[PDB]
Amino acid sequence: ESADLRALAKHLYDSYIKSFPLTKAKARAILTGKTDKSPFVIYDMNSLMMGEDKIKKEVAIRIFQGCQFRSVEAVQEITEYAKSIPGFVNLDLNDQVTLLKYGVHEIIYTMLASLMNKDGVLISEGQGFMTREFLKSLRKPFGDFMEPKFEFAVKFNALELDDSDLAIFIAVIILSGDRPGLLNVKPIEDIQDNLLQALELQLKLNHPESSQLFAKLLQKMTDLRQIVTEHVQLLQVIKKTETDMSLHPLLQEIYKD
Amino acid sequence: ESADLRALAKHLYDSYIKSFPLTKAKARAILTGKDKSPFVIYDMNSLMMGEDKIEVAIRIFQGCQFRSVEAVQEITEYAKSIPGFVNLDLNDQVTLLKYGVHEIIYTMLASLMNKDGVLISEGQGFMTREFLKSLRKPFGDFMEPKFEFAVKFNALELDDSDLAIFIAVIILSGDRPGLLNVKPIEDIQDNLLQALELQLKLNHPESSQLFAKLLQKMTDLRQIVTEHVQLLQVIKKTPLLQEIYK
Ligand SMILES: CC/C=C\C/C=C\C/C=C\C/C=C\C/C=C\CC#CC(=O)CCCC(=O)O
Ligand SMILES: CC/C=C\C/C=C\C/C=C\C/C=C\C/C=C\CC#CC(=O)CCCC(=O)O
Ligand SMILES: CC/C=C\C/C=C\C/C=C\C/C=C\C/C=C\CC#CC(=O)CCCC(=O)O
Repeated sequence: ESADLRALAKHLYDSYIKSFPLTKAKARAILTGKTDKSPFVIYDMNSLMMGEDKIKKEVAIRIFQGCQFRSVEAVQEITEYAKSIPGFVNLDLNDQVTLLKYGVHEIIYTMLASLMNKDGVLISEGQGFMTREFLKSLRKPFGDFMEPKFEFAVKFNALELDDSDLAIFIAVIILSGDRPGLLNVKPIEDIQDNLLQALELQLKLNHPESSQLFAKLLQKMTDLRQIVTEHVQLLQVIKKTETDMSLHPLLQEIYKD
Repeated sequence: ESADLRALAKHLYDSYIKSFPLTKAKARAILTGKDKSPFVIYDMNSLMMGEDKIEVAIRIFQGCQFRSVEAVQEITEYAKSIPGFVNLDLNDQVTLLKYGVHEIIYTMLASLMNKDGVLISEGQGFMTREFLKSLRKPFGDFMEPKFEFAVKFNALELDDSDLAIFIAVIILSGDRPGLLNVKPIEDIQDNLLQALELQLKLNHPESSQLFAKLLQKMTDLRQIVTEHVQLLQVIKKTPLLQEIYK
């Protein structure tokens, strides 16, 4: 029944609004220019030093440390959203942990696209905007932590998904029965099946002119997994080069693999 | 009129049956008898065996924590079936769930308790009151005030039809801190209260002032919750898992 799929799409959207304070709709209105919501822009070291006045160690390290703290808050938001996905909490506790461990970063890069356009990224709940050029201009190896995220984002954003869409897509990501170390693959796959059915109808209803959008979205999961693995490789470099740099426990446990 | 009140009661009963896998009726049958006996946990070896069938004290309290999170999702779903709830301001919904869940967890837990112990694992097991109370401090004191609450609550002899409305009344509390629009909430709760009153008059004609007696139990519930939070602050003085439970 179509109607049970619609109801589940509605529930997931509602949870998504409750779990994530900065939605794509809000991010786009800020980026577009929809007076009231105008961000301060950080394109250089002086603008960055100014940003601390009107927005909420070393500069490159201060920035990277900021991202990692933000990434932790995002993991908490994603974690709260996951608990809302029907069946998730009823799964074996080790599998819940495993789904989260492999899922959360893919979800982070998916939603981070919402806060990006080709020249920059929203920061600090959208009060600030840090330019893409400025992030590139960071001393090695920090120069190119964000670049693969921009490249993914520009392309992902051409799909034109809205938040209702994304709510379902991120649920589909989390409930992937091919995560390494899963004890009970079957219960997970049965939930994903249902979520995939919900996503399929949603995209057909919400984007009736956009052909094979469902398949086009699913193929993007290939791009997400690539971004994760490259980011891990970059993180291994940093720890060795910046022996004075402190990585957040949560994030360390996630990356253990 | 009275028929809108019956419509609402029935709507809530049907949703409560859909949302909660283990009903009071089903739990009473298993506690009195009616088919496999639940596996009983009365001792340490019993527990050890129970895990295979289906610090000990820490592992038991973590288990109640995991179940509590399951119950939050069941309660959340049920709340969405209450007429008016989804039309409320989003922040207010989250606020009503945030403060309402604990009161409901303990209300429904009474359903699974008698004076001698509590059903666990969806009624596949029975953990004895004595075994819970034997647990080293401060764990031994955690379940006991719930049992005390439950013996008195259960004396009202509510069924699932009654409880379904009562639960909704608890969710639509206008006095939760942080609420943005208290009006439509109180307005829904007034209507839920009307349904609860007529439900109790029809379902229990002989039980005088059962409605008032039930509302007085809200004092007992909030005290339990406040007392739980207190013991939880004490427990904090002793990774991805931490996050899930929060
Ligand atoms: C004042 C703003 C606070 C923190 C962000 C500041 C600069 C970061 C610049 C761009 C990033 C945009 C938003 C922040 C959130 C995620 C971006 C990141 C990403 C990753 O590279 C993951 C980093 C987590 C880690 O440190 O491992
Ligand atoms: C102060 C931290 C600096 C920058 C980001 C601050 C807030 C991000 C804005 C809103 C967050 C709330 C809900 C939206 C959820 C996900 C979209 C996102 C995001 C990010 O902020 C990027 C984090 C991604 C990463 O760490 O890679
Ligand atoms: C070990 C995780 C708990 C349960 C397994 C999942 C579903 C079985 C359904 C109910 C079992 C309930 C509790 C078993 C664990 C600890 C006992 C404690 C307490 C409670 O029994 C749960 C109270 C929540 C509620 O039913 O409202």
